[PDB]
Amino acid sequence: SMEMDEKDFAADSWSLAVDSSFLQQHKKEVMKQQDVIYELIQTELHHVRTLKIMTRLFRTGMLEELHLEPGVVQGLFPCVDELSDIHTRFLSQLLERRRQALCPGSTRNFVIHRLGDLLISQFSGPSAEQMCKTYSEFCSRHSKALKLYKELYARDKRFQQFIRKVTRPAVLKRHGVQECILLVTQRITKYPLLISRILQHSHGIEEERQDLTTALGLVKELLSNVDEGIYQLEKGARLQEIYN
Amino acid sequence: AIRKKLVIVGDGACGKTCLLIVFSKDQFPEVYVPTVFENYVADIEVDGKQVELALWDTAGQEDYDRLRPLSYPDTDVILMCFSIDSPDSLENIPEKWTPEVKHFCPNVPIILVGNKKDLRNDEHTRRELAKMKQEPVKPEEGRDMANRIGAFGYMECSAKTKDGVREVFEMATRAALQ
Ligand SMILES: Fc1ccc(-c2ccn[nH]2)nc1
Ligand SMILES: Fc1ccc(-c2ccn[nH]2)nc1
Ligand SMILES: Fc1ccc(-c2ccn[nH]2)nc1
Repeated sequence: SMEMDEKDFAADSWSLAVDSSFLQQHKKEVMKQQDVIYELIQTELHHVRTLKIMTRLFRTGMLEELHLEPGVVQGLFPCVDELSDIHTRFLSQLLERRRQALCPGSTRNFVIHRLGDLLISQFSGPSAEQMCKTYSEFCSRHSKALKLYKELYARDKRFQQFIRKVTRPAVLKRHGVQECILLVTQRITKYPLLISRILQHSHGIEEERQDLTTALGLVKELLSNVDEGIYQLEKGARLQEIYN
Repeated sequence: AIRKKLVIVGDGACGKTCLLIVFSKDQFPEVYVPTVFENYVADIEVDGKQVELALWDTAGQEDYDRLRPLSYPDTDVILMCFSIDSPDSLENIPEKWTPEVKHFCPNVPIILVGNKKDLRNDEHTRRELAKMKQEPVKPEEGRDMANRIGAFGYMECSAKTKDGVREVFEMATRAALQ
């Protein structure tokens, strides 16, 4: 992540991120709504950061430092470039919505009143088809990636020194290779929980309540399609095992 | 320190997310209780042994039978949760959650945990349950369910007051080490 966004999302809530003199001007219902929107953006910023650790620290580091057999790095980090493009673009839209909502003279005080339309756009049309195809591929390759990692760590000395080196810093404590893979798989099922709680505090404007209800339905349809499109790949699986 | 992995399972609203948040946070969330939990790696010293215990939630995966099992690889200990204010969450333990965990995590210890123990003597809770011919889960009902499902043990806690929370994670660490 970049320092400007890390500082904008350092606080534990929207009510602690804005100035207290700004917080005081709003009704409790607005504060509750903004705290959940802030958590959606903060966790999306962290999710994009997990993808950058996968692409830039692990993937590129293995290609530039190690002599792994061709196709091994792709097996450890399936679809990471596609996932990075999807979520970095979505994060850019969320952060631009917050930025346009800032008060003049402030880099911290804002209220986002119109999130529903952005969520409908993300979870419909070509962007939803791309998310569906990419998570169906990623989640079907998840078990294979973990097994390949475990094999390389146990048998390859240079791979083990590389992993121990790049994951030594305290800021990587929760972000080893296997932890990144499961963080990505679990990201998509967080969205309905966050949207449902934003919707619970968005009844003041009927157009917004309707847009968030449509967005929640689209996210659930996407998750149902991804879940139906998963079949775990296994290295060395035989055709007989697959068709049976 | 040896690395161990913990996964919590149970119905939506069994309080699993709240339990992970309260254990992992340095100070109790007095301003905002998060909707979701990403992950956490706790430094725990139990009975003289130092462990890095990675914590994971299955919240959001309850309706997705092909995504949910991806949370289970290499799990060392399972916390199987139910809420004491929900006798229905306890009924889903033996024939839904238990056969799933036994299939994907064979030989992994399961600790059955009764969450929201503070609601056992809450008047509003007792009134709402009484309308459906029900009452809060009794301690013997939780122990008998844990005995029935072959759980390593039975424990209760309250994320709201923090009572019993540290003990659950220290015992989970001891179970993971066995
Ligand atoms: F966060 C990022 C994003 C892209 C890159 C990058 C792409 C090509 N070279 N370096 N590095 C860090
Ligand atoms: F503390 C809370 C309150 C509500 C929720 C919620 C509602 C719908 N999804 N998640 N989560 C945590
Ligand atoms: F005995 C069981 C119980 C559940 C499952 C299961 C749950 C999700 N996928 N597969 N498999 C075997």
